[PDB]
Amino acid sequence: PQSVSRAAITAAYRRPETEAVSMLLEQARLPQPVAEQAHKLAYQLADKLRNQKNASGRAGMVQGLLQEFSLSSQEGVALMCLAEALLRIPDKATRDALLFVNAATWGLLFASLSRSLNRIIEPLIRKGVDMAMRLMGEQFVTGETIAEALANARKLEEKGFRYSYDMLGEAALTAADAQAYMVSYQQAIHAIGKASNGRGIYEGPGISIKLSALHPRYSRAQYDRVMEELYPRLKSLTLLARQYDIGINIAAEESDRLEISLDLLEKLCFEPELAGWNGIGFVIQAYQKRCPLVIDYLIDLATRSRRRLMIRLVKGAYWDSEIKRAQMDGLEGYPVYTRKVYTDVSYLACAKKLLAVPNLIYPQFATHNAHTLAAIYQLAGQNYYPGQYEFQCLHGMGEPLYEQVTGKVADGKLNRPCRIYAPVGTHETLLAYLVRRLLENGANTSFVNRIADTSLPLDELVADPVTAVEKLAQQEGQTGLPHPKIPLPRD
Ligand SMILES: Cc1cc2nc3c(=O)[nH]c(=O)nc-3n(C[C@H](O)[C@H](O)[C@H](O)COP(=O)(O)OP(=O)(O)OC[C@H]3O[C@@H](n4cnc5c(N)ncnc54)[C@H](O)[C@@H]3O)c2cc1C
Ligand SMILES: O=C(O)[C@@H]1CCCO1
Repeated sequence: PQSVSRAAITAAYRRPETEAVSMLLEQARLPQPVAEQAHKLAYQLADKLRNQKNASGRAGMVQGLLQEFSLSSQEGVALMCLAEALLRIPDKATRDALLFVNAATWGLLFASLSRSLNRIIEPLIRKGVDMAMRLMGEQFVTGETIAEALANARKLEEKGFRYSYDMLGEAALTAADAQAYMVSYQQAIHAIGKASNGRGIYEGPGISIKLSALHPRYSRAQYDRVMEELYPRLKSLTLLARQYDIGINIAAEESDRLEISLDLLEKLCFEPELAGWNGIGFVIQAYQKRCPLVIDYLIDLATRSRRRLMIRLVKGAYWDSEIKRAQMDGLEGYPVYTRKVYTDVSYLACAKKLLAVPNLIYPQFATHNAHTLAAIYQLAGQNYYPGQYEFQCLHGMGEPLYEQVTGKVADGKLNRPCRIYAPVGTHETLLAYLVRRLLENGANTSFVNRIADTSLPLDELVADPVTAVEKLAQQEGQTGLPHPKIPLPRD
C-alpha cells in the first residue's frame, strides 16, 4: 500500500479536466490588488520586449504614410526604396531639383521551390534534416564541451545570473550509450564543481541530468532493474555534486515515468552521505493533473528526510507527445491539460503551494512568460531575500525578458536572480532537445510566439489565466471543459 500522499498522486493521474481545473481555480486566483500589480508589471515587461529597437513605434509611422497617401504594402516599400535612393544624393540642391513560409529567412543564409523540391530529391533529405537541425539549434546551445560553456559563464554571472548545465543526450537505447552518458555527466560535475569553487548551491552553477540517459530503454524499464542499475548511478552523481557543493537537478520527462522518478528521489533523499545537504533538485511539470499532488508529496518528503528541496516548477516540454500517446493508449483521459490556459492556472496554483513552505522548498520558477513571471513576483510577497526563490530560463529564449529582471534596481531591474539552463554538446546530441524547442517556439499558444505577433494587443498577451478560464466557463456552460479539438481518447 502507498503512503497517503503517494496514493493521492496516483488517484489524480487522469482526473477529468472539469474537475481538475475547477479545483485549481481559487488557489490560482490573485487577490484584486495583487492581480493589478501583476498586470502592470507584466504589461511593462512585455512592452519593453516588443519595443526593443522601437519595433512597434516604427510600425506605427509606417501605417500613417501607408494611408495618408492611400497605399498598400508594396506601394509604401517601393516609395521607401526611391526615398532611400534620393537620400543618397550628396547635395540637397541636386536632390530637390530632381511549407515555404520562412523561405525568406532561410535565404539570408544564402511556388517554384515546390518544383525544385519535387525535382532535387532520401540521403539528401536525411542530410537536409541534419543541417537544418544544426542551423536552428545553434541559438539554443551554449557550447560543444563543458569547458567551453564554463569559460563563457563570467559575463552573465557577474551581472547576477546563475547557470544549470545540461550535457545533451537522452533516451539511451543500449547499455553502452547509458554508460557513455554516465561518463559525460560525471565529467561535467567535476568541471562545474571546480568552476563553482565553493560558491555553493544557490550562487554557484549546477547540473541538470535526465534519468532516461542513465538507463537503457528507460521508457519501458521495470522498477526492479531501475533500482538495481539506475539508482546506484543517480546516487554516485549526487554524491559527487555534494562533494563540490553544486545543485543537481533531476529532469522531468514523459508522464509515465513520473512514478519511478519519485521512487528514485525517495530513496536518494535518505542516503546518509547526503544528510544535511540541500542540493538535490527535482523538476515538476504543471501541465500534469498530478502536479499539485506531487507537491504535497514533496513537502512531506522534505520534512521526513530533513532537507530543503530545490524544486523547479515548469509547465512542461512534452505536451504534443503526451496527447498523441494518450490517444494511442485509448484510456479514460489525458494526464495533461488540453487547453493551454489550464496549464497556466495550474502553474499559478502550484507556485502558491511552493512559496508557502520556504523552510522545505526552494522554488525555481522556470518561465519565459511575462505574466507568469510578474504573477510569481507578486505572489512571493514583500521582503524578498535571495534564498527565497529564483527564476529560470532556457539559453536562447529567456535572456531579453530576464535582462529586465536580474540586476540592480538602480539600473532599472527587479533585482531577482535567474538561472540560465545551458545545453552543452555537439550535433549528435542536439536532435530531441531542438525538436522540443521548435514545438515550444512555433506553437500559436506559446507566449514567445504570441509576443512576436504585433497584431495581438499587450493586454491580451498578458491576460490573467484565471479570468480567462471564468470567461470560457460563462460562454461554454461549465468550468474546465477540454479543448474542443481534443476529445477524450475513447471518442
Ligand atoms: C530553465 C527551464 C527548465 C525546464 N526544465 C523542464 C523539464 O525538466 N521537463 C519539462 O517537461 N519541461 C521543462 N521546462 C519547460 C519547457 O521546456 C518549456 O520551456 C515551458 O513549458 C514553457 O513555459 P512558459 O511559461 O515559458 O511558456 P508559455 O507560452 O506560457 O507556456 C507554454 C506551455 O504550455 C503548455 N501547453 C501548450 N499547449 C497546451 C495545451 N493545448 N494544453 C495544456 N497545456 C499546453 C506546454 O507546457 C507549453 O510548453 C523547462 C523550462 C525552463 C525555462
Ligand atoms: O529537455 C527539455 O526540452 C526540457 C527543457 C530543459 C530540460 O527539459
